[PDB]
Amino acid sequence: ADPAECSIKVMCRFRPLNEAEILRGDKFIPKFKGEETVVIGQGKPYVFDRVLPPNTTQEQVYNACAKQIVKDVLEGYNGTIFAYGQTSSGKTHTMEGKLHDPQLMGIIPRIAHDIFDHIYSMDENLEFHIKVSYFEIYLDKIRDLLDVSKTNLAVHEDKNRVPYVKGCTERFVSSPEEVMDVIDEGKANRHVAVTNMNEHSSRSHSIFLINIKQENVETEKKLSGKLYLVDLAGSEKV
Amino acid sequence: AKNINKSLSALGNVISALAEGTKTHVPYRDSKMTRILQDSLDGNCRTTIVICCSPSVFNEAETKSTLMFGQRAKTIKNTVSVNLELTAEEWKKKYEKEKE
Ligand SMILES: Nc1ncnc2c1ncn2[C@@H]1O[C@H](COP(=O)(O)OP(=O)(O)O)[C@@H](O)[C@H]1O
Repeated sequence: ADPAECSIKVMCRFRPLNEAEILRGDKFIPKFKGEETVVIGQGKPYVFDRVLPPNTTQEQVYNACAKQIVKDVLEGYNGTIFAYGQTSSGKTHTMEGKLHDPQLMGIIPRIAHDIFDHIYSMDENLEFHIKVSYFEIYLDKIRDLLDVSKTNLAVHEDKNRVPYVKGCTERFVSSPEEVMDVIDEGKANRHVAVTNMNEHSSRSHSIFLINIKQENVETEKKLSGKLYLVDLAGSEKV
Repeated sequence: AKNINKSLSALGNVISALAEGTKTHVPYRDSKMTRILQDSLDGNCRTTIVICCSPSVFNEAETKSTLMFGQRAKTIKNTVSVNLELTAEEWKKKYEKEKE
């Protein structure tokens, strides 16, 4: 069958001014036009797949940026969502938010719930196997957040010649709560041997990987899709 | 000057090269992070980037660098297919059917 072409989607989220910006009286610079454009002063317009103003709720972010990825992964595509932007621009708010709060939780916890809501309604002939892994990269070294004794995991290539982290803990999960248990576990473990979490989290990448495998027991076909959910280190210059 | 994170200059170099159309010596190997993202940026993957920005005038130069990263990234295309696996017996049946 022939493959399809698809562009990398780009959504831009402007968070509200922060406590220091408001107390310093900072002006709000962006100007919005329609659902996709933003202009900074007299500069040329920037057009994205979506521009999300400060008044966007976490659930509106999720619908605009991640809801489709979950459907795509459940059809057997590989899918990746990464957040990018300078330290304090809102990356962790976006990918995690307040993890267990229904209104403030971010993208990762909402995907943890939505993957199960879709699976419960799928075809009765399918058998599912979902394994998650949680790791970080700091000074070009990979530490397993589910086993912090492993602080230099290597990258190898899988059977489709695709790079993957070798030797990383993998946990099979069968509910949104089991996914959130892994995240809670890795969040706590990450403080181990870190002497400043504010600085560390700003200079490190956090990667949550959800590997979704499906088998049609009648047709004998299998689909699989790896969904990478990445919270990059800050992109600011020295 | 340079990005605080060398994996972030590596990532800006990878997006720039891909946005240019160069894809020869695109520097994925400059960092583990860009190695892990190689398939999301030039492989068999449907990728979405959420660029996060402060709306303060104080952050304007960093904001513009983030918007430029997004504008370049959005032009990148990938060729994608679902990851389907067939047993050898079903695969041979489709082949024979496709061959007749
Ligand atoms: N969309 C938002 N709504 C409310 N507060 C936000 C939002 N985005 C960011 N913040 C605030 O900014 C602070 C830093 O945001 P964060 O997500 O941690 O930035 P980054 O991960 O990019 O360093 C968060 O503690 C919070 O106070």
